[PDB]
Amino acid sequence: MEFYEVIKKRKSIKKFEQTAIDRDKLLKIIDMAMRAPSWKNKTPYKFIVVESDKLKLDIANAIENKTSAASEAVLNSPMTIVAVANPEESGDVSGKEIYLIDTAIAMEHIVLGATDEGYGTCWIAAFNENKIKEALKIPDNLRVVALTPLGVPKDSPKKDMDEYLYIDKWGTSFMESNV
Amino acid sequence: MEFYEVIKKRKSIKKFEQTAIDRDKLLKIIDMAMRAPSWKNKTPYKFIVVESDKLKLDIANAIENKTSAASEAVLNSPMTIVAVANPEESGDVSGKEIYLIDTAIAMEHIVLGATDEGYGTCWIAAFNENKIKEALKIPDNLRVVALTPLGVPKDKKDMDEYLYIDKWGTSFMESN
Repeated sequence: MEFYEVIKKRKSIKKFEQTAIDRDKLLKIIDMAMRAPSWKNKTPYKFIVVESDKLKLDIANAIENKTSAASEAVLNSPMTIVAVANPEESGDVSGKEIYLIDTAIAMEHIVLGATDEGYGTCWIAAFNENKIKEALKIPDNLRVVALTPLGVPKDSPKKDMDEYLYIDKWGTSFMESNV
Repeated sequence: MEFYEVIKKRKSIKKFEQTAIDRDKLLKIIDMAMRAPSWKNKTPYKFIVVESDKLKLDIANAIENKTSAASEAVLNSPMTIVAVANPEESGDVSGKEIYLIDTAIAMEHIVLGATDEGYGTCWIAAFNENKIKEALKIPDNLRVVALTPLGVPKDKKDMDEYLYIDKWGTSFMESN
Protein backbone atom coordinates (compact mmCIF):
# COMPACT_ATOMS: atom_id res chain seq x y z
CA MET A 1 0.00 0.00 0.00
CA GLU A 2 0.78 3.67 -0.45
CA PHE A 3 2.13 5.42 2.67
CA TYR A 4 -0.65 7.96 3.38
CA GLU A 5 -3.28 5.26 2.63
CA VAL A 6 -1.72 3.13 5.38
CA ILE A 7 -2.00 6.00 7.86
CA LYS A 8 -5.63 6.60 6.87
CA LYS A 9 -6.65 2.93 6.94
CA ARG A 10 -5.22 2.15 10.37
CA LYS A 11 -7.92 1.66 13.00
CA SER A 12 -8.43 -0.16 16.28
CA ILE A 13 -9.84 -3.55 15.39
CA LYS A 14 -11.52 -5.82 17.91
CA LYS A 15 -13.04 -8.44 15.64
CA PHE A 16 -10.92 -10.86 13.67
CA GLU A 17 -11.16 -13.83 11.36
CA GLN A 18 -9.33 -16.97 12.54
CA THR A 19 -7.29 -16.91 9.27
CA ALA A 20 -3.63 -17.72 9.97
CA ILE A 21 -0.98 -14.99 9.69
CA ASP A 22 1.42 -15.38 6.76
CA ARG A 23 4.91 -15.98 8.20
CA ASP A 24 6.63 -13.81 5.56
CA LYS A 25 4.21 -10.92 6.24
CA LEU A 26 4.84 -11.21 10.00
CA LEU A 27 8.57 -11.10 9.51
CA LYS A 28 8.20 -7.97 7.27
CA ILE A 29 6.18 -6.27 10.09
CA ILE A 30 8.96 -7.10 12.57
CA ASP A 31 11.57 -5.81 10.10
CA MET A 32 9.69 -2.49 9.98
CA ALA A 33 10.08 -2.33 13.78
CA MET A 34 13.78 -3.22 13.49
CA ARG A 35 14.17 -0.15 11.22
CA ALA A 36 12.64 2.24 13.78
CA PRO A 37 14.78 5.12 15.17
CA SER A 38 15.91 4.82 18.79
CA TRP A 39 17.95 6.87 21.21
CA LYS A 40 21.66 6.28 20.48
CA ASN A 41 20.50 3.46 18.13
CA LYS A 42 20.11 1.19 21.17
CA THR A 43 17.25 -1.25 20.99
CA PRO A 44 15.98 -1.57 24.54
CA TYR A 45 12.97 -3.79 23.58
CA LYS A 46 12.11 -7.20 22.15
CA PHE A 47 8.83 -8.72 20.89
CA ILE A 48 7.14 -11.94 21.95
CA VAL A 49 4.80 -13.43 19.35
CA VAL A 50 2.10 -15.23 21.35
CA GLU A 51 0.36 -18.08 19.45
CA SER A 52 -0.53 -20.53 22.25
CA ASP A 53 -4.24 -20.35 23.05
CA LYS A 54 -3.53 -21.03 26.74
CA LEU A 55 -1.26 -17.94 26.78
CA LYS A 56 -3.89 -15.81 24.95
CA LEU A 57 -6.31 -16.77 27.69
CA ASP A 58 -3.73 -15.69 30.34
CA ILE A 59 -3.27 -12.34 28.53
CA ALA A 60 -7.06 -11.89 28.14
CA ASN A 61 -7.53 -12.40 31.86
CA ALA A 62 -4.76 -9.83 32.69
CA ILE A 63 -6.26 -6.98 30.65
CA GLU A 64 -7.78 -4.21 32.83
CA ASN A 65 -10.28 -2.37 30.60
CA LYS A 66 -13.79 -1.23 31.39
CA THR A 67 -15.21 -3.48 28.63
CA SER A 68 -14.24 -7.01 27.50
CA ALA A 69 -13.56 -5.96 23.85
CA ALA A 70 -9.72 -5.96 24.18
CA SER A 71 -9.66 -9.31 26.07
CA GLU A 72 -11.88 -10.82 23.35
CA ALA A 73 -9.64 -9.42 20.55
CA VAL A 74 -6.71 -11.32 22.12
CA LEU A 75 -8.80 -14.51 22.51
CA ASN A 76 -10.23 -14.40 19.03
CA SER A 77 -7.21 -13.46 16.86
CA PRO A 78 -4.50 -15.90 15.60
CA MET A 79 -1.73 -14.18 17.60
CA THR A 80 -0.77 -11.31 19.87
CA ILE A 81 2.48 -9.30 19.77
CA VAL A 82 3.85 -8.19 23.17
CA ALA A 83 6.46 -5.40 23.44
CA VAL A 84 8.88 -5.86 26.38
CA ALA A 85 11.56 -3.30 27.37
CA ASN A 86 14.57 -2.89 29.56
CA PRO A 87 14.40 0.48 31.38
CA GLU A 88 18.09 0.22 32.35
CA GLU A 89 19.54 -0.10 28.86
CA SER A 90 19.32 3.61 27.97
CA GLY A 91 17.75 4.93 31.24
CA ASP A 92 16.40 8.50 31.43
CA VAL A 93 17.02 11.44 29.19
CA SER A 94 15.99 14.97 30.31
CA GLY A 95 13.46 13.61 32.81
CA LYS A 96 11.86 11.11 30.41
CA GLU A 97 12.01 7.29 30.34
CA ILE A 98 13.64 6.71 26.97
CA TYR A 99 12.46 3.09 26.86
CA LEU A 100 8.81 4.24 26.73
CA ILE A 101 9.51 6.59 23.82
CA ASP A 102 11.60 4.10 21.86
CA THR A 103 9.37 1.09 22.44
CA ALA A 104 6.26 3.21 21.46
CA ILE A 105 7.99 4.21 18.19
CA ALA A 106 8.77 0.58 17.33
CA MET A 107 5.33 -0.68 18.30
CA GLU A 108 3.73 1.96 15.99
CA HIS A 109 5.92 0.51 13.18
CA ILE A 110 4.36 -2.93 14.08
CA VAL A 111 0.87 -1.43 14.02
CA LEU A 112 1.31 0.50 10.78
CA GLY A 113 3.14 -2.39 9.15
CA ALA A 114 0.27 -4.76 10.09
CA THR A 115 -2.15 -2.37 8.40
CA ASP A 116 0.09 -2.34 5.27
CA GLU A 117 0.05 -6.19 5.22
CA GLY A 118 -3.76 -6.33 5.52
CA TYR A 119 -3.91 -7.09 9.23
CA GLY A 120 -5.81 -5.41 12.06
CA THR A 121 -4.27 -4.40 15.40
CA CYS A 122 -5.39 -2.72 18.60
CA TRP A 123 -3.13 -0.90 21.07
CA ILE A 124 -3.52 -2.36 24.58
CA ALA A 125 -1.57 -0.75 27.43
CA ALA A 126 -3.74 -1.47 30.55
CA PHE A 127 -3.10 -4.84 32.20
CA ASN A 128 -1.89 -6.61 35.30
CA GLU A 129 1.71 -6.58 34.20
CA ASN A 130 2.82 -9.19 36.76
CA LYS A 131 0.33 -11.65 35.37
CA ILE A 132 1.63 -11.15 31.83
CA LYS A 133 5.22 -11.60 33.05
CA GLU A 134 4.23 -14.83 34.79
CA ALA A 135 2.44 -16.12 31.65
CA LEU A 136 5.29 -15.30 29.23
CA LYS A 137 8.17 -16.03 31.65
CA ILE A 138 9.51 -12.45 31.48
CA PRO A 139 12.17 -11.45 34.06
CA ASP A 140 10.64 -9.11 36.65
CA ASN A 141 13.27 -6.36 36.01
CA LEU A 142 11.77 -5.78 32.53
CA ARG A 143 8.58 -3.87 31.61
CA VAL A 144 5.63 -4.94 29.47
CA VAL A 145 4.97 -1.76 27.48
CA ALA A 146 2.04 -2.70 25.23
CA LEU A 147 0.55 -5.57 23.29
CA THR A 148 -1.75 -6.00 20.30
CA PRO A 149 -3.81 -8.72 18.66
CA LEU A 150 -2.86 -9.38 15.02
CA GLY A 151 -5.37 -10.81 12.54
CA VAL A 152 -7.40 -10.29 9.43
CA PRO A 153 -10.27 -7.98 10.45
CA LYS A 154 -13.83 -9.16 10.21
CA ASP A 155 -15.68 -7.23 7.49
CA SER A 156 -17.79 -5.68 10.25
CA PRO A 157 24.32 -1.31 12.13
CA LYS A 158 21.82 -3.91 10.91
CA LYS A 159 20.09 -5.77 13.73
CA ASP A 160 19.48 -9.50 13.49
CA MET A 161 15.71 -9.69 14.21
CA ASP A 162 16.28 -13.22 15.52
CA GLU A 163 17.83 -11.64 18.68
CA TYR A 164 14.66 -9.53 19.17
CA LEU A 165 11.77 -11.92 18.40
CA TYR A 166 10.50 -14.70 20.63
CA ILE A 167 7.65 -17.25 20.40
CA ASP A 168 5.33 -17.77 23.41
CA LYS A 169 8.11 -17.47 25.99
CA TRP A 170 10.82 -14.91 26.71
CA GLY A 171 14.17 -16.18 25.36
CA THR A 172 12.74 -18.78 22.95
CA SER A 173 13.69 -17.79 19.38
CA PHE A 174 10.78 -17.35 16.96
CA MET A 175 12.86 -17.86 13.84
CA GLU A 176 14.86 -20.86 15.06
CA SER A 177 11.83 -22.75 16.38
CA ASN A 178 9.50 -25.21 14.68
CA VAL A 179 6.70 -22.74 15.49
CA MET B 1 5.84 6.33 -1.94
CA GLU B 2 4.94 2.79 -0.86
CA PHE B 3 4.65 2.29 2.87
CA TYR B 4 7.51 -0.16 3.30
CA GLU B 5 9.74 2.10 1.13
CA VAL B 6 9.18 5.05 3.53
CA ILE B 7 10.13 2.86 6.49
CA LYS B 8 13.36 1.82 4.71
CA LYS B 9 14.17 5.33 3.46
CA ARG B 10 13.82 7.03 6.85
CA LYS B 11 17.20 8.07 8.33
CA SER B 12 18.48 10.69 10.75
CA ILE B 13 19.41 13.74 8.70
CA LYS B 14 21.79 16.39 9.98
CA LYS B 15 22.49 18.33 6.76
CA PHE B 16 19.81 20.31 4.95
CA GLU B 17 19.19 22.66 2.04
CA GLN B 18 17.80 26.15 2.74
CA THR B 19 14.71 25.27 0.62
CA ALA B 20 11.42 26.44 2.14
CA ILE B 21 8.94 23.82 3.34
CA ASP B 22 5.80 23.57 1.25
CA ARG B 23 2.85 24.56 3.43
CA ASP B 24 0.48 21.96 2.01
CA LYS B 25 3.00 19.18 2.59
CA LEU B 26 3.56 20.39 6.18
CA LEU B 27 -0.21 20.33 6.92
CA LYS B 28 -0.41 16.79 5.37
CA ILE B 29 2.39 15.70 7.74
CA ILE B 30 0.53 17.14 10.78
CA ASP B 31 -2.67 15.43 9.57
CA MET B 32 -0.80 12.11 9.60
CA ALA B 33 0.02 12.83 13.28
CA MET B 34 -3.67 13.74 13.96
CA ARG B 35 -4.62 10.23 12.75
CA ALA B 36 -2.23 8.57 15.27
CA PRO B 37 -3.77 6.20 17.84
CA SER B 38 -3.75 7.29 21.47
CA TRP B 39 -4.98 6.03 24.83
CA LYS B 40 -8.77 6.54 25.02
CA ASN B 41 -8.42 8.68 21.87
CA LYS B 42 -7.27 11.56 24.07
CA THR B 43 -4.69 13.85 22.52
CA PRO B 44 -2.34 14.90 25.32
CA TYR B 45 0.10 16.72 23.02
CA LYS B 46 0.39 19.68 20.63
CA PHE B 47 3.08 20.71 18.14
CA ILE B 48 4.96 24.02 17.81
CA VAL B 49 6.32 24.78 14.37
CA VAL B 50 9.44 26.95 14.97
CA GLU B 51 10.41 29.14 12.00
CA SER B 52 11.99 32.15 13.79
CA ASP B 53 15.77 32.04 13.50
CA LYS B 54 16.15 33.59 16.99
CA LEU B 55 14.14 30.68 18.41
CA LYS B 56 16.14 28.10 16.42
CA LEU B 57 19.24 29.56 18.02
CA ASP B 58 17.65 29.26 21.52
CA ILE B 59 16.82 25.59 20.79
CA ALA B 60 20.30 24.87 19.34
CA ASN B 61 21.83 26.30 22.52
CA ALA B 62 19.54 24.09 24.71
CA ILE B 63 20.45 20.75 23.13
CA GLU B 64 22.70 18.53 25.27
CA ASN B 65 24.52 16.14 22.91
CA LYS B 66 28.21 15.21 22.89
CA THR B 67 28.57 16.62 19.39
CA SER B 68 27.13 19.77 17.77
CA ALA B 69 25.45 17.91 14.89
CA ALA B 70 21.87 18.10 16.27
CA SER B 71 22.33 21.79 17.27
CA GLU B 72 23.50 22.55 13.76
CA ALA B 73 20.57 20.61 12.21
CA VAL B 74 18.19 23.00 14.07
CA LEU B 75 20.23 26.09 12.97
CA ASN B 76 20.52 25.07 9.34
CA SER B 77 17.02 23.73 8.52
CA PRO B 78 14.04 25.93 7.62
CA MET B 79 11.94 24.86 10.65
CA THR B 80 11.94 22.62 13.70
CA ILE B 81 8.87 20.75 15.07
CA VAL B 82 8.58 20.54 18.87
CA ALA B 83 6.21 18.03 20.58
CA VAL B 84 4.78 19.27 23.91
CA ALA B 85 2.63 17.11 26.19
CA ASN B 86 0.40 17.38 29.22
CA PRO B 87 1.19 14.55 31.68
CA GLU B 88 -1.96 15.13 33.66
CA GLU B 89 -4.44 14.65 30.79
CA SER B 90 -4.31 10.82 30.77
CA GLY B 91 -1.78 10.28 33.62
CA ASP B 92 -0.30 6.82 34.11
CA VAL B 93 -1.53 3.40 33.03
CA SER B 94 0.00 0.19 34.50
CA GLY B 95 3.08 2.03 35.83
CA LYS B 96 3.71 3.87 32.54
CA GLU B 97 3.43 7.53 31.55
CA ILE B 98 0.82 7.49 28.82
CA TYR B 99 1.90 10.88 27.57
CA LEU B 100 5.37 9.56 26.54
CA ILE B 101 3.91 6.61 24.65
CA ASP B 102 1.21 8.69 22.91
CA THR B 103 3.42 11.66 22.06
CA ALA B 104 6.14 9.31 20.67
CA ILE B 105 3.56 7.54 18.43
CA ALA B 106 2.40 10.86 16.97
CA MET B 107 5.98 12.22 16.57
CA GLU B 108 6.86 9.08 14.58
CA HIS B 109 3.87 9.79 12.28
CA ILE B 110 5.45 13.29 11.62
CA VAL B 111 8.92 11.66 11.08
CA LEU B 112 7.55 9.07 8.66
CA GLY B 113 5.26 11.62 6.97
CA ALA B 114 8.25 13.93 6.51
CA THR B 115 10.12 11.08 4.76
CA ASP B 116 7.05 10.36 2.56
CA GLU B 117 6.98 14.05 1.56
CA GLY B 118 10.70 14.29 0.70
CA TYR B 119 11.96 15.91 3.90
CA GLY B 120 14.51 14.73 6.44
CA THR B 121 14.16 14.71 10.22
CA CYS B 122 16.25 13.82 13.23
CA TRP B 123 14.87 12.79 16.61
CA ILE B 124 16.19 15.00 19.39
CA ALA B 125 15.31 14.12 22.97
CA ALA B 126 18.23 15.49 25.10
CA PHE B 127 18.02 19.19 25.97
CA ASN B 128 17.70 21.70 28.73
CA GLU B 129 13.93 21.51 28.85
CA ASN B 130 13.64 24.70 30.90
CA LYS B 131 15.49 26.69 28.22
CA ILE B 132 13.17 25.42 25.52
CA LYS B 133 10.07 26.29 27.62
CA GLU B 134 11.53 29.78 28.12
CA ALA B 135 12.14 30.24 24.39
CA LEU B 136 8.71 28.97 23.26
CA LYS B 137 6.66 30.34 26.21
CA ILE B 138 5.47 26.90 27.24
CA PRO B 139 3.81 26.63 30.68
CA ASP B 140 6.12 24.88 33.18
CA ASN B 141 3.56 22.19 34.04
CA LEU B 142 3.86 20.77 30.48
CA ARG B 143 6.69 18.55 29.09
CA VAL B 144 8.84 19.00 25.98
CA VAL B 145 9.00 15.40 24.77
CA ALA B 146 11.06 15.68 21.61
CA LEU B 147 11.85 17.83 18.64
CA THR B 148 13.10 17.55 15.08
CA PRO B 149 14.47 19.71 12.29
CA LEU B 150 12.52 19.57 9.05
CA GLY B 151 14.04 20.26 5.63
CA VAL B 152 15.22 18.88 2.32
CA PRO B 153 18.32 16.74 2.99
CA LYS B 154 21.61 17.81 1.37
CA ASP B 155 22.96 15.52 -1.44
CA LYS B 156 -12.21 13.90 14.18
CA LYS B 157 -9.66 16.47 15.34
CA ASP B 158 -9.13 19.87 13.73
CA MET B 159 -5.35 20.26 13.62
CA ASP B 160 -5.83 24.02 14.22
CA GLU B 161 -6.26 23.35 17.98
CA TYR B 162 -3.02 21.24 18.04
CA LEU B 163 -0.62 23.31 15.89
CA TYR B 164 1.18 26.48 16.88
CA ILE B 165 3.71 28.84 15.30
CA ASP B 166 6.83 29.92 17.27
CA LYS B 167 5.00 30.41 20.58
CA TRP B 168 2.75 28.17 22.65
CA GLY B 169 -0.89 29.18 22.09
CA THR B 170 -0.36 31.06 18.81
CA SER B 171 -2.37 29.33 16.07
CA PHE B 172 -0.31 28.24 13.04
CA MET B 173 -3.39 28.05 10.76
CA GLU B 174 -5.03 31.30 11.80
CA SER B 175 -1.78 33.29 11.54
CA ASN B 176 -0.43 35.13 8.49
